[PDB]
Amino acid sequence: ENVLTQSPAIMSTSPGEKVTMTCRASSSVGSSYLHWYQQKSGASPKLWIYSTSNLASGVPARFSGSGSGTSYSLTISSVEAEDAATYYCQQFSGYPLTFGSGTKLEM
Amino acid sequence: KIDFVLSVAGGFVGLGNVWRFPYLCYKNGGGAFLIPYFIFLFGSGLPVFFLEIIIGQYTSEGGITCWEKICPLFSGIGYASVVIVSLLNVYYIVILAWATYYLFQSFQKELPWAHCNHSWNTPHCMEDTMRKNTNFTSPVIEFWERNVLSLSPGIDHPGSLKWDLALCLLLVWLVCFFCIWKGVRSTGKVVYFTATFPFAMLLVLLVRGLTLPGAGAGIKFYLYPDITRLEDPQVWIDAGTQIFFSYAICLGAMTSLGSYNKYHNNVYRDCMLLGCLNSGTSFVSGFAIFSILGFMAQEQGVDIADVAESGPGLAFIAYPKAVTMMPLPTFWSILFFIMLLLLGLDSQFVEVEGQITSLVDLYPSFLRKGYRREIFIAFVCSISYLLGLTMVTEGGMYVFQLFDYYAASGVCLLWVAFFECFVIAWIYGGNRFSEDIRDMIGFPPGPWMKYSWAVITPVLCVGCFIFSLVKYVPLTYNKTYVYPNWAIGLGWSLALSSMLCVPLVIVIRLCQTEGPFLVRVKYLLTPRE
Amino acid sequence: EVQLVESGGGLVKPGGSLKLSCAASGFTFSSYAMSWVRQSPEKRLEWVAEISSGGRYIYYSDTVTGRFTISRDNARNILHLEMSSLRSEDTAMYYCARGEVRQRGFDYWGQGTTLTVS
Ligand SMILES: O=C(O)[C@@H]1CCCNC1
Ligand SMILES: [Cl-]
Repeated sequence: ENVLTQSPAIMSTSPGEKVTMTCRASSSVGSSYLHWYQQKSGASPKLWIYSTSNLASGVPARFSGSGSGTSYSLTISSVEAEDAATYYCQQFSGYPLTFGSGTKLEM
Repeated sequence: KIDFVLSVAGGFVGLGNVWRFPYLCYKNGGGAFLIPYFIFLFGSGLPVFFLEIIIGQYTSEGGITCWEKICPLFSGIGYASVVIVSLLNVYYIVILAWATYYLFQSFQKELPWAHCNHSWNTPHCMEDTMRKNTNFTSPVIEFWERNVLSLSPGIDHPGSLKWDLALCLLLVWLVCFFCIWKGVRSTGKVVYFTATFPFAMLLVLLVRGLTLPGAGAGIKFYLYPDITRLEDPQVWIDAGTQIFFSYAICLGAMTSLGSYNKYHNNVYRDCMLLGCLNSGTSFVSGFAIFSILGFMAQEQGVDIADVAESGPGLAFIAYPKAVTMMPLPTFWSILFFIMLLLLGLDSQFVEVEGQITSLVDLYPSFLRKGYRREIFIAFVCSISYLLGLTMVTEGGMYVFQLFDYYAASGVCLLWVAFFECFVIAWIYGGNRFSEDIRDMIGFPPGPWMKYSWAVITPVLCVGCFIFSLVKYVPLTYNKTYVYPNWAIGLGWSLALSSMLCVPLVIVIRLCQTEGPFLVRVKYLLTPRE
Repeated sequence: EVQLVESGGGLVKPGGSLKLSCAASGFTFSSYAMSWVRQSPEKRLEWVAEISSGGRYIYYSDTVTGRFTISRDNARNILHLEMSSLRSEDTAMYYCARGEVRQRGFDYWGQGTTLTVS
């Protein structure tokens, strides 16, 4: 199984600033076969970014994503209070499906 | 990406776009041909093409095996496709033989078709410029009719066998046999030149076409329609057949299994790009052909529809005129004919390789046992040569026209496509086919492809077939030559050689299943693991 | 595409068997692929299994391939997940997700149900 790992497991942040978090995979995955999900504290996860560029319907343009090969990341223009949640990177290139360790904003 | 184009588009882009499409458009009155052309395109061409790609990738094999895992009852589709390719390879290389003959005749200080002071030329000839200074004849057309072709007055008079055309065919088939047996393919760095030279030549020819005086009438005839003309089932059949032929419909599955087997690629977008490119080059070459036709009409003082032959020789009549109206005509003629040979040779190689692979898949125990691989290729190339030798005689043009209309064209392609789409959509199941495509490439076809397979393609096929058999008109060569009843019967036999492949295999497999008849149908309809 | 609801969570002994349910409404369940996503008590997400729209193609994770089994009911639009032997590490919260398009991911997620082994 292609194990995906996210380095900044904990991200202390200041409101209104820009935050970028990255995901790494043990093997190269297609650009169209990786997606990001947002999980609120105590709530079910929801799709956030798919195909590494396409933002979901429920997320504004404030969020963005980029990456290729074995390295991938997302960017936030300005983090608000509502942006505090846990984000996971997942691959869809081949089974078994794997999810990243997750990155949770600590502020 | 350009990699997919250079890898795939070479086998599809060929003589069908630059030669078959212009003469079919000219035969049907120009603009009236385009509306059914685009209707058939956007209704079935891209969807059925993507369906062939999926079928090839599903089993990683040609039509000889993939149908056993879908619907064993309708396994005759693979045999029908194989015999279609067998009939196509016999007559497709006659165009290359004519191109080689023209190239050999181009090695002169002056082009033979530029003037009519020569011995083969009739007294009725008159120079095009001086024709508009009676029943005069242009040197370009009568050269094609008498020197290259030596046209017999009818198919009932085969006449003598032309030795020069036979040797040109021999050279082209020797090249084909060498390339197939040596595994030669456009995998080297020369593939860039091989792909890019034909488009550059087409662009130069188009630029020449637009700058000729009177080309505006040619473009008007090309683009202005005539509704009443669409009422002729002939134009609908021509448009649908051209759509299926240019895209290798009912032929793609034997080669896409290997060529389109690359993983992690977007099959949907690749098929869309190929469909855009093929239609674009065909529609672009249409302008080049019709501009020269309009210039000829303006120079000779005759109507556009009467300037040239309404048959396979439209390209060999128009393009030599264009290269004759260029500085240093010999150089441009030579370049054009090498371009035509290069476009035809790659498609011929792909078709012959697919035929050989399918046939050795019908007999792997014997043909693949050793050195028989080269002997089978040699036998195939010899049998195809002996079959095509009928078309180089003085009356060979009529046989070539009959083969073009019936052997790999007409109701046979509609029959095979309709049966394929009907099976996949209803008997195998559209819901199962969508799931298979989801598992293969990651996303379902969507509604356009599903509805086109379910309804749009079968409705178009049966509608064209019914409109043909209710408003039937005999096939004719040029605008006046009527074919005899035995020639029509021969053409219908050529069409039926592929048409009957489905019912005969159906009945053979039905008689090969034990138990009651209903048990036999239940056993044969269920797909295999 | 509105509602997804899980049910069947409970407390069982290790090594037992339990069957989960995931009801769907507002969309064609027979034409959408369904997958199960498992959230461990350490909040780590883990994939379990995926079932196709027609149920012919089925995949499992390496940790649950030999013990779990997934099924669907297109007539009732109910997704089932049955497990034969729950190990000590099988305790988690289970989510059913819609995964029809691989290039788009899990569009919708259910409320989820907790499963406890002790
Ligand atoms: O030349 C064509 O247009 C087609 C390409 C594939 C073989 N059939 C002829
Ligand atoms: Cl075309």
